[PDB]
Amino acid sequence: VDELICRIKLHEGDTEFWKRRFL
Amino acid sequence: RILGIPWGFLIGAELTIVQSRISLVNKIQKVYRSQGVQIHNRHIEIIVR
Repeated sequence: VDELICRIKLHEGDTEFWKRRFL
Repeated sequence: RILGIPWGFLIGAELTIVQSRISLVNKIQKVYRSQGVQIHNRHIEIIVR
């Protein structure tokens, strides 16, 4: 179960990622 | 739910505020223009700011 939790990624501070999702 | 930190709040506030300003000025100018009263948008924009 915790193995499946380990695939969830946080993107805090990643401006380039948020720019892609803004587009 | 879509954007992260200082982007969900920042962009969300910009969208709400820009939309509110457009509708507020239009609503106010709709009242005066139906009565034939001409006022420059400058004065209304100062209040709505």
